Amino acid sequence: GAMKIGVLALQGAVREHIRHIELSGHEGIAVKKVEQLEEIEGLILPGGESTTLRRLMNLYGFKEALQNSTLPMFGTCAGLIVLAQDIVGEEGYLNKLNITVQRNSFGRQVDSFETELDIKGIATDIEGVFIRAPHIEKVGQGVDILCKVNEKIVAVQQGKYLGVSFNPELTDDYRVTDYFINHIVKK
Amino acid sequence: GAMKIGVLALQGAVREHIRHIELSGHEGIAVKKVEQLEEIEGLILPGGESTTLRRLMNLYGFKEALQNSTLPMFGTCAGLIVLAQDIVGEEGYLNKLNITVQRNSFGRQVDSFETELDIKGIATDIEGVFIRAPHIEKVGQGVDILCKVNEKIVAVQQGKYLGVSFNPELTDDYRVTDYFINHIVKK
Amino acid sequence: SKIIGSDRVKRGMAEMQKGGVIMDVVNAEQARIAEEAGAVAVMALERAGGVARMANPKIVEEVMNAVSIPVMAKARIGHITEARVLEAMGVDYIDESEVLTPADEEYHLRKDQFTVPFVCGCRNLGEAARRIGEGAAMLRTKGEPGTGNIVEAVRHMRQVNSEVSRLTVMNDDEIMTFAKDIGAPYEILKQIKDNGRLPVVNFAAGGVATPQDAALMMELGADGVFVGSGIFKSEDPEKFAKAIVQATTHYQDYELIGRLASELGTA
Amino acid sequence: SKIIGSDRVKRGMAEMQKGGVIMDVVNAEQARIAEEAGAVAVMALERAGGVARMANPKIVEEVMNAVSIPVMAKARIGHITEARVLEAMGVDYIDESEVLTPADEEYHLRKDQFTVPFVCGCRNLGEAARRIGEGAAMLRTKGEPGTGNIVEAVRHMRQVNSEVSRLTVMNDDEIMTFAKDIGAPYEILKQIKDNGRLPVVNFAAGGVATPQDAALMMELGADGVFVGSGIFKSEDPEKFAKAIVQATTHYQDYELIGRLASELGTA
Amino acid sequence: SKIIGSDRVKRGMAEMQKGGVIMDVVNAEQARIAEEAGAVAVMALERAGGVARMANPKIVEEVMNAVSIPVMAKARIGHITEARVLEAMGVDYIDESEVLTPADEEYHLRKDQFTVPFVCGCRNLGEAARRIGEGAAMLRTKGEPGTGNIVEAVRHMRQVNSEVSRLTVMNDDEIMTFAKDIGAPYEILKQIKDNGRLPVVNFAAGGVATPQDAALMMELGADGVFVGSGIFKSEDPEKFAKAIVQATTHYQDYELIGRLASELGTA
Amino acid sequence: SKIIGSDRVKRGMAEMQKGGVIMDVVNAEQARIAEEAGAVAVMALERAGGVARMANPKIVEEVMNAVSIPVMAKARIGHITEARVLEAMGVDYIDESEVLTPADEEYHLRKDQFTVPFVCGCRNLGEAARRIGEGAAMLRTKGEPGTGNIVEAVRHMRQVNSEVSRLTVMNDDEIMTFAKDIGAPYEILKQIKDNGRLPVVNFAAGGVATPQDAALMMELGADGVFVGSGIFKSEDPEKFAKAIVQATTHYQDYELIGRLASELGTA
Ligand SMILES: NC(=O)CC[C@H](N)C(=O)O
Ligand SMILES: NC(=O)CC[C@H](N)C(=O)O
Repeated sequence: GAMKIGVLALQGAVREHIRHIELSGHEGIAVKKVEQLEEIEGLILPGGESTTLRRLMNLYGFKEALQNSTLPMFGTCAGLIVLAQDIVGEEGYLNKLNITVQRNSFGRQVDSFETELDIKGIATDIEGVFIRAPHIEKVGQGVDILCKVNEKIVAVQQGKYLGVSFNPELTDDYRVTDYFINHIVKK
Repeated sequence: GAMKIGVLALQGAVREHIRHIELSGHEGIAVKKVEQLEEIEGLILPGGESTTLRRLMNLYGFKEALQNSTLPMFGTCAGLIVLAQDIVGEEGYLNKLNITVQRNSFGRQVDSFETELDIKGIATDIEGVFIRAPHIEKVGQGVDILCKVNEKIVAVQQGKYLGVSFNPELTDDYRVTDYFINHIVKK
Repeated sequence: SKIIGSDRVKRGMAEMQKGGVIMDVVNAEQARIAEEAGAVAVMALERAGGVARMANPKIVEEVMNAVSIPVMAKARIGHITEARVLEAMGVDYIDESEVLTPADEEYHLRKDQFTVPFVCGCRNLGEAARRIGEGAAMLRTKGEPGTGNIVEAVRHMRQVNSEVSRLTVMNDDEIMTFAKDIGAPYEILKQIKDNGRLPVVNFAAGGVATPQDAALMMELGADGVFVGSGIFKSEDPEKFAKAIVQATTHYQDYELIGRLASELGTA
Repeated sequence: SKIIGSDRVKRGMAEMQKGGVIMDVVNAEQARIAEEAGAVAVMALERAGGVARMANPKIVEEVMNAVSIPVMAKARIGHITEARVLEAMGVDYIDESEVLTPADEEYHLRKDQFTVPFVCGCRNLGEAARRIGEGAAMLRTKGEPGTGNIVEAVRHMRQVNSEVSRLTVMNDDEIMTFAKDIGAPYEILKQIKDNGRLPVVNFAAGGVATPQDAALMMELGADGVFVGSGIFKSEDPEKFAKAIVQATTHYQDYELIGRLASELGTA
Repeated sequence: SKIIGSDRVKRGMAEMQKGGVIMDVVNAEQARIAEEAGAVAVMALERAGGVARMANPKIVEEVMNAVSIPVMAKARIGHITEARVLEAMGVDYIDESEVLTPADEEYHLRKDQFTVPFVCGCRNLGEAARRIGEGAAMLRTKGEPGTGNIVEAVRHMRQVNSEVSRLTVMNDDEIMTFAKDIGAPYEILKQIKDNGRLPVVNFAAGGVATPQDAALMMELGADGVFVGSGIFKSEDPEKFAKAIVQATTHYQDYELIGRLASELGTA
Repeated sequence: SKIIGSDRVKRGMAEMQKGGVIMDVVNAEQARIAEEAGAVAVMALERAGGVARMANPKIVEEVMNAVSIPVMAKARIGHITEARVLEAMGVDYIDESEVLTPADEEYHLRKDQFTVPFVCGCRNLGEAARRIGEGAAMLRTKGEPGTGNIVEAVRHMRQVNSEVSRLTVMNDDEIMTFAKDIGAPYEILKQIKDNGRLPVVNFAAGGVATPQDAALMMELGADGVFVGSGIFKSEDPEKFAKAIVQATTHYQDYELIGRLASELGTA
């Protein structure tokens, strides 16, 4: 019934993800220590600064604990970067999604935007907010491409792993977290 | 499941009765107009001034509506006076409980008190607060005497009608309202 | 056993009094009208012209023997023996009233020594918390008695309500100096924030003179109305008191209030 | 469907009222004269001597049933239940009037909660913008009621007119601190500059007592005239009200105004 | 379509920035350390001795090309062309900073005309609401920059937090005059009470100099920490910035903060 | 079971500390001298020249591992995370010290949330009662630290002693307003009068610099002596500290104090 879903509370919009978890009818846990990973059935890597998030995960055993964990994951911006196997110009981190992603494909904040997104299998009018968002350059075998914007894909799903370039937590539409919890963690 | 219980919100401790209803797992409705009586499955006549309560009920059709209503009732102090068929020195009002009750049997407020009460069928340590409370002088046929204090009975139950001289709403113990809702209204 | 005098009993006597109006009274025949009009209690009293004292015990007993609703009498500020005499008569409530000429311009009564509950006037959270600390079991607004002007009652009610609402959501680190700023007992402010509401019942008192500004007090957050002698200054005190009761209990039936105001027609 | 209560309806009730004069009224027979004299509406009221309240609903209904033109009644400042009772009676406009003794010396009414439009007094762009923000749907000058001295009406009208004219051509960079200086809602000032005029109708009210200074108000920029009881203090209230209507509608026919003034001859 | 410049995007750029520390930077090699230490953004700047202006676009571009985290630059108060030039360079945030010598001692920038979000300093709910009304998309405490004394940051944070907490539970009737008292736009206060929190992110800025009072800011309610040049005034700026990041993210692991403080050892 | 953190334990840690002197310490070898001189505890610290913070945890651990007597460290006023970090290290006492630059110029620490006892400075019964209400488990005089002038310590000790002696025999009717006059929690004053003494231990602190004015503090009513620079600014700290201990324990053996003063001979 009521499932406990964790949000990596190292840095970023953790309150918004916890609120969206509570909107889906579940309990949210802001995880800051590795031990809390043993108390949740799902993990959301929230939006923030991928550099800061990497630096924080590398210092408390989070990288080794999450590289070896069998927990399903939902990465937004930065979280998608952290989940990718390869990063253009840098190196892959958690190596969970067989994709190659480039950081800051659009302009800087003076070029961030909002739009409507038709995500395959969720909804046809998701309110997507792109804030210096990355884009997925290449996909591997077994990676479903859920949503693209101008031939540049931004939303993918590989089995029990879900990655998006936009940040749905900043909106009042909680359908993405609902889909993640009810069709990935509940499977 | 969740039952709507009404409290006569003409005068008296209505907030406390609504709180105790909410503590029992049900919804409370502060009834001030006769029409609201059609929306509740049970009625609580709260503690207050019996004179003011009579004067308010006589002026909005509440006396005729409640004398003809088939709704179960729970009267505390004043509410017990209003529910009685006979009142020493005065006249009976709603004529719901076949009992004769005397108002202000103890002293004035300089003689009000608290005590422990062993109510037959509820609990053995109810926290009873008597504030210029009446006492039931005589009982009729079919009136169960639930609790007495100093040979003066103060808690009775006749079928779907429950009367008490004390005010349990002023305490944190909500067992009396719970018993009323679960064993009288739910019957 | 018989836990008589517990604070819960003192403040429950007034907590199960809210929703009604207490009108003051001079003689037994006015108390008859007050009772038969729906008043929850009567304020027995005798009378910028001199020094006001306690109402003679004879008149208080005359008012007491005439009604079955609770009767409360007024005592001078800090007057120990006056409140003690009112307690000996069995009076249900003593009003440590600033309307009467005070007896101790510095120190209020030691209300927690008595077994009879007290009601005191307040204009902000500071005075209210101080009265509660001294042992008061009920609060009212100081207002402007004898003027029919609701301005002061509104001001005091809104002030104390806004201050307690601020305190209910105030940081725990900031409460202490807050108690230092408004001159209030600190533990009482902590209890206010813990309970989430004012630990005692606060009524309106002062400029209430029409059904409109009697229902306005309940609309503003007051739990009841203290009405002065203006009731017996109209052409028909019976209908006036009845309309005040109706407007106090149904403070949001505006057509009812309009009809009651149309019925009345005096100053 | 039925978009009832939209701000456009509230302020249109007064926007299609400009060009005429609203004279106050005490009884039905004065309302007859007001209607048959060309008044666009009547101000139903009952009366430095005491505390002024709402006019008894009986007299307001007596004035209401006597005329087909809109009737408006006065409510005390910040008096919630008074304005609510006037709303329940169907009164077309409530004047949150500072002439009556206020009820809340700190906070005005929450006018946007009501479905009946309100009219409030103002002396500068600050008070006007604050009243508009609180939900007022009409504005008038505070003036000096009961004196017949037009000085205060002229002063307030000219002040608010000069301030809104300044704001209509004021730099966008300077508006915010301007709103901070006059104590006004900032979005309302932006809307003022965007629309180019005052977002609501501003009437004259106070010292109007002759046709001359009734036409002077329209010459100064007012949209209408609020006239007090001085009409029924003359030798012929009918001719006086008729002349006031004529001078308000044709405020630049000076020979007509001269003839009307020659006809009249009282204080 | 492509709703670029919408307020939600402006303030989301900072809302998904909370939980981290923004340390200022002078040259590219300091920005490298800031990025590799866990900073969420860098404040590009050049330097009681003269008049401070914008940091030369050359040095801002040098800092920009060295890091992938967002870089923000400082502009003079009310300096239109300075903020416009910083916007043309693609700077992620402009700080309408009171640290630099102002350019308009009366009127702040017209921040809602820009498509780049702004961050402004505040000391109470009044200044914060005024900055939000002018179009600011982020707030920080004014503090006492260049002193290492946390007193002013604590004071401003606690003041604005207590005031917004008061407003979240404040009566709807009293808000307007409240906005008049603190000199704030009224609609912004209504939106504050409706949302229940401050409509934008408020960071700490000023006296932050140790990990202890960096975690204290997060304990007090701040969403992040603005750190000055003191990082590069220690013996090891890398370890200092790393410890500040650690204490900002885990502001309640007190043994961790103790170890980080033991490691550091400078002024 | 294990009733850890009860107020009786907090204040007993200091109640079984009276009769001895706590001298502050910078490094391990000075703590060695302090222990070998008869000190009951040491005050670990690191240092009108800047902003004073917490003493680096490294130096506090260095002092901790060097002695078996309790070691106490200083935290900034209202600094939550500083006191929490000192608590995590196992420090026996935290001094919410006004000597260090404060962190919250308005609100003191929430001392009753901690499980480690606190010591605070006071200058009158008001400040003492406020600190106790906030949860302090020990009191000292503010004095004039770093001056060697005993005037302020004498003044504060005598003031608080005279005020508590007045309260011990003060009328029950007058206590409440008394608490209002000195700005103190009322229940704490009632507890003071009930116990007949100050509910916690009050030490001397500040101008102590010779054995004479160290024994004078015990003669005046102090329970112990906090010594600052009086020992670690002389030519011979060992003999100086030994003489201070002797004069503190035998504060009425005047020939002994004279001999100890003859031995010493510096500023
Ligand atoms: N998540 C964001 O704020 C986007 C920018 C960030 N530097 C990143 O690419 O991870
Ligand atoms: N309910 C009470 O407050 C008790 C006294 C009241 N007059 C009565 O007997 O009804």
